[PDB]
Amino acid sequence: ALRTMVDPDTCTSCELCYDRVPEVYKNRGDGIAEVVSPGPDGWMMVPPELEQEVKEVTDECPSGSIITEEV
Ligand code: SF4
Repeated sequence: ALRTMVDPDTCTSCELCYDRVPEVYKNRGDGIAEVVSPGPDGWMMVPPELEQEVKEVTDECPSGSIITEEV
């Protein structure tokens, strides 16, 4: 399965991730991206139909702020 998070420390608020994949990411309020549904650790499990989309924005994020991994 796939899980993803956003590092707010490095996000440049380019709006790419939560414009492309609103199912996974959202504008936290001030332009910084955040997963729509994080756990205590901050990770969000990605629905299988959204895996390829999540992997794409992970590579496309200009600031390397999106962290994604297989679990
Ligand atoms: S794509 Fe990266 S830099 Fe752009 S809003 Fe999302 S996390 Fe921030």
